[PDB]
Amino acid sequence: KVETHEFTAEISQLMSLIINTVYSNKEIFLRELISNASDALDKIRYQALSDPSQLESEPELFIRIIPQKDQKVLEIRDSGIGMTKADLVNNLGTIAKSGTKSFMEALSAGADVSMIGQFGVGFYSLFLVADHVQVISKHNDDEQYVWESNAGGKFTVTLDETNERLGRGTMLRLFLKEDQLEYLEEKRIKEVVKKHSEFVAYPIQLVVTKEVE
Ligand SMILES: Oc1ccc(Sc2ccc(O)cc2)cc1
Repeated sequence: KVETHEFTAEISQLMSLIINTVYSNKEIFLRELISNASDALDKIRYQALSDPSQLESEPELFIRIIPQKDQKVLEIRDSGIGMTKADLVNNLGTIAKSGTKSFMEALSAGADVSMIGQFGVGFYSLFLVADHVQVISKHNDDEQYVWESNAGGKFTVTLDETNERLGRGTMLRLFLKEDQLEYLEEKRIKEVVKKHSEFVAYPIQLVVTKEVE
């Protein structure tokens, strides 16, 4: 059951700008998504300080990076607070109208794209390396949903009947551009994490698939 929605115009504008930019330091996308994951984990930790049972849906707090070489997909999963269906529509398709406009104005003045996080819209940096994204999310007391975008003007939200259960949290599935496949490689991912994400309160786990010989 696929619900189609339209992006706020200025979010559409910024996705188009990012997906087309030729910026040469695209690895900063991973810092931004890890920072979003850490923020989500902060929120469930805050709730769990009052009510520890909120952790029981997924007791381990983590950020996990899962390259899917066969699919040309990079997944970034967290066990943070997650997003409801209404959140997905609101958080990703509408709110952040302010940050997107201020950031585009800053770009026109000469700002570096790596400053995107300071306007609160670092999520959209994923379009530096991906042309399509699914956001799978599960909030306590709500169902698991999938939000899907191709940087155009429409997104969809669907009850998730096809992905692994998250327990609680969010998984971004980045469909990488054909010239950005370096970010499926263990060595490259490690380099970028160590360079830009040294001060993160949660374990950053990398899933590596190796042949037994
Ligand atoms: O204040 C909040 C509330 C929910 C989240 S969920 C999430 C969203 C995007 C993302 O790239 C990773 C996780 C994050 C911060």
